[PDB]
Amino acid sequence: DQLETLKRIIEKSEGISILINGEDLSYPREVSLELPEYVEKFPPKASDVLEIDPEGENIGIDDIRTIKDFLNYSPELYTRKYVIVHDCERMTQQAANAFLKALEEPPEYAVIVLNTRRWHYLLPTIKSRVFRVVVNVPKEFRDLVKEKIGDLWEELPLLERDFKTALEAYKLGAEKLSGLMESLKVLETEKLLKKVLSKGLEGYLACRELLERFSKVESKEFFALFDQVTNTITGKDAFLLIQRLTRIILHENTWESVEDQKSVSFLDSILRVKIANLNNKLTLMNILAIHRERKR
Ligand code: NA
Repeated sequence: DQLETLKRIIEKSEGISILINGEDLSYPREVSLELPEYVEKFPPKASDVLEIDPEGENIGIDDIRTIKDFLNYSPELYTRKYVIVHDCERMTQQAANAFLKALEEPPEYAVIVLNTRRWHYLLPTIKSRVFRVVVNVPKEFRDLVKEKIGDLWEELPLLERDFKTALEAYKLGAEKLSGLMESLKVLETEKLLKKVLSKGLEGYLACRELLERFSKVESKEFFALFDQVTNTITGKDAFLLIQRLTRIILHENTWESVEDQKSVSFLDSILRVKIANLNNKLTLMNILAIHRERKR
């Protein structure tokens, strides 16, 4: 339904800039990625679709130059050439400025697919030149995954807000999902730490498993586990683990008490702190202790 509406808009366009907008963590990105093949009914060769998604928190003017060079040539197999820019609010002022001509008047054969979850974060100059499209993960999809994985859906709260991870769970099915959870349960701590920073499902399950170890390790051995984790995961990796664990601790616990309100306020605050202003080990210790004691 969504993809079909876009397809029609695209087929009667002589160049178009679209912004796929949604509250889900990955649905805007996945809709963007599947769009070209949905319109063309053929899979994408690299000469016909370009994906822009830098590893950091900024999309610079250099990324915009890349896009502009790519758009100057015709597609090989496809009718149209596609550019996908994930989480486009990351564009710098120079990047946005440099992208106005191509965005307002893209080549007749071009489709620029930007995506974000924050429409108002974009400069009015981007908003003025892009056809906005709000996307929502349909109810039927949730009912479809719940029915495939059963009780595991309520046991994994992230799935309701991360479409792609919910889709990986749906592809594995009940037995393999339960089997993956058990494989991580028996895995050695050194090996488990190599997965806590992975993308998607396996990273989420590894994070859940590491938290459970901090929650259940015998009192005498808690700091031994903590030292082993903090000696392996440091700097930016530690900041990333803090962020991920804070999200899991927040979303996978209930907070009714007055004492809980102090803990929630602390957990909520961590999410908004920049890497330069946080003590990693002290923060990790506190979130894990919060979680461990909440579970007790
Ligand atoms: Na999709």
